[PDB]
Amino acid sequence: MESADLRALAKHLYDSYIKSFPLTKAKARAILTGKSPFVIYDMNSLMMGEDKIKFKHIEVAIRIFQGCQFRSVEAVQEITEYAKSIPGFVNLDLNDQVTLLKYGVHEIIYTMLASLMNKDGVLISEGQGFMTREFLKSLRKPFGDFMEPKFEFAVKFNALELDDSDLAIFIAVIILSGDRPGLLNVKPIEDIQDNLLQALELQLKLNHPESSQLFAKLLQKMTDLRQIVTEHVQLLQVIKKTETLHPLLQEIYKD
Amino acid sequence: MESADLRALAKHLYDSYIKSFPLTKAKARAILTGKTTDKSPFVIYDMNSLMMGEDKIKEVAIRIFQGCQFRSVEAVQEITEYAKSIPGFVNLDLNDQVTLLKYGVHEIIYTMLASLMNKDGVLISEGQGFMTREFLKSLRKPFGDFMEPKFEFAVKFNALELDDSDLAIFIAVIILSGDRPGLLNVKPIEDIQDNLLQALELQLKLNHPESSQLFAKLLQKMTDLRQIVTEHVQLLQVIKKTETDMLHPLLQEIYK
Ligand SMILES: COc1cc(COc2cc(C(=O)O)ccc2-c2nn(C(=O)c3c(Cl)cccc3C(F)(F)F)c3ccc(Cl)cc23)cc(OC)c1
Ligand SMILES: COc1cc(COc2cc(C(=O)O)ccc2-c2nn(C(=O)c3c(Cl)cccc3C(F)(F)F)c3ccc(Cl)cc23)cc(OC)c1
Repeated sequence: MESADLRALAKHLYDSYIKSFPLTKAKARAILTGKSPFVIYDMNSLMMGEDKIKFKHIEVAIRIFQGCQFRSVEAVQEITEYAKSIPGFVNLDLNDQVTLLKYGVHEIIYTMLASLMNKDGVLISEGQGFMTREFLKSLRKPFGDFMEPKFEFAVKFNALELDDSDLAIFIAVIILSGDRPGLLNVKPIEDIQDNLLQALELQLKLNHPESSQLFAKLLQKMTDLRQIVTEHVQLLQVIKKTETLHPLLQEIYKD
Repeated sequence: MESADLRALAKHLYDSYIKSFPLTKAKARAILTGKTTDKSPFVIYDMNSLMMGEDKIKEVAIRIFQGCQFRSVEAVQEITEYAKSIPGFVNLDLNDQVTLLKYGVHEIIYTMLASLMNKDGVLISEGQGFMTREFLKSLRKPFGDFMEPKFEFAVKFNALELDDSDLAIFIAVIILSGDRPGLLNVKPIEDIQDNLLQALELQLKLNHPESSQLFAKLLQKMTDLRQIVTEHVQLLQVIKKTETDMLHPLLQEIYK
């Protein structure tokens, strides 16, 4: 509705995003730009890194892969809590709430991973570690090709130069997608997303006055996310199908 | 912890329990206590009705036993999804997550099995069926003694008259037990349980105001289940020594 109302909606989402996510993009950027993390750049520094920082995840490539999984499962919970703060979400049909989270979390994880990345690597363990891109890119069998597309996405995504207040609204828009399979009541979902989209458009105008058609460009990225997530789940399928784990542990990571 | 925060924890757990478990106690009671033309189960009380039931919905004792196992495996899956929603669980050491599930799932299954039960039998196939206590109690060799202790517990547990919003918190409390064998970091688990216990205590006072010392009574039940689970695995052990030709990989790993 009114501009005052969209601004209030943007502020509400920002305040909630700050409480929901441990490491903001602003904090990550301060770290990546040297403005201090333990650096993992090869096999020996990896072994020291587990010695040094307290990894809760514990072949080298598998351990790293298991580390991605562990953090993603935490991210899913963090995003799930975030969604409850999106005005109207908790009033949706419970099955639709589940459906929106089920298909949304992977796109949001990918999006938010870009905040922890630059062209040279990725922050881990709330910023205590930094794993270099070239070291990840050089892992064996399929694992190297599993890590690198995330960086290829993140470098393009980061050229938009979004900040946390932009991302708080963007994340909400992805959750409130009325085309997820199996939704029971599309209408209030699109009505919410319509509101979030108005708030994002106003947010990008005020926060990036010089950035022409940034709204449109961000929407284009949101579409990309669908196919890159689909290729991700396909690679996830094969790595799980070949490189075997306890049944209880496998059940934790089934989703 | 502040009341508003404990109430918020109760709503989060209740909402997540509804999302993770397809047949709630509220639905089970609606089916069992009827009033219904649409929710009424087909009743299995003997061999003939069993054979008709398969039409409607490998000695009987084995078929029934494998039917439990399949369902118990699904329950494990449901319980694992539930646990991931308990605030703080997925942030624990991965080995401890596995350990909490390994020792927790059986106690929760029995707990939730009570919801599908009355003194006369148990709902099956998401409530389409109802198998009588006496028919199970009469199965052969050890299988007859295998079903009956579930009923003995359930009759005592159901007298507490808990509803699903209570059970959601109770179930979480069970998972977050810092005394499971082999845990590496007891303290953060105990810290989660402290909050869950505070939340259970407020939930039970508000939701059962006239039910004196229900918190204490509910905790006493949580201890029993530990031995009731032991009697189950001790029975299970013998079946393995007897029925050499028969467990799901998930159930196999949970045991030992
Ligand atoms: C402790 O040890 C570590 C820790 C990490 C940290 O990673 C991440 C951190 C965050 C965060 O904090 O917000 C978010 C996503 C990742 C990550 N996920 N991932 C997947 O594959 C993935 C994705 Cl995108 C989406 C859904 C599911 C999955 C998964 F389930 F299948 F995992 C990555 C692949 C490559 C990279 Cl570089 C990062 C991620 C990374 C690490 O090694 C690189 C080791
Ligand atoms: C479709 O066909 C059916 C279906 C059932 C349905 O049962 C159950 C349903 C549920 C549920 O839906 O949440 C939960 C537990 C049981 C059940 N398990 N069980 C075991 O023994 C057992 C247990 Cl507890 C734990 C681990 C492993 C096992 C097992 F692997 F070793 F089995 C029971 C023993 C007696 C009773 Cl009465 C119920 C259960 C029951 C049925 O016959 C009774 C036939």
